[PDB]
Amino acid sequence: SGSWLRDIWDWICEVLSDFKTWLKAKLMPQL
Repeated sequence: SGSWLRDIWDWICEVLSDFKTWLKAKLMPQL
């Protein structure tokens, strides 16, 4: 109950943002 699982996710969500920027910046092997 409350936001115990949401609070811990908020911090993990920010750490995942930079990880996506590294993968989104590259990608497109041929296209």
